[PDB]
Amino acid sequence: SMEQVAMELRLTELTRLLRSVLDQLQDKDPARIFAQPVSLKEVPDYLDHIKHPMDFATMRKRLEAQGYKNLHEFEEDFDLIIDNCMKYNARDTVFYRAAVRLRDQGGVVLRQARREVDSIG
Repeated sequence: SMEQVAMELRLTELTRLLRSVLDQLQDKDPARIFAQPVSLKEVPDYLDHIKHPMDFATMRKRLEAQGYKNLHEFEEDFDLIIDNCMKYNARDTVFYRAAVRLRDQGGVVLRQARREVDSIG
């Protein structure tokens, strides 16, 4: 149906916007602390601590399968990256401080992305 096609064009346009949001978010992580999943080989207890691991590469895989239906979903995943790190790591660590900085800087990007998703529909 043409209705299905038009919904598909909307998903694709969201996907394009979310890809640019994602690159912008990731540039706020120049150390690449959140680039890849936490290794179970190197933190074998990780899943006893964190129930829903997230990282930028896993978000990117989801994105390219057009697996985000709206911005809320994408923000949930971004928030998990931050929130996992701030629980697993202590305040005085490079990991925790990198999360704080990503959150603060990413907040600006998301503030305007929410306007762009509303605005362009």
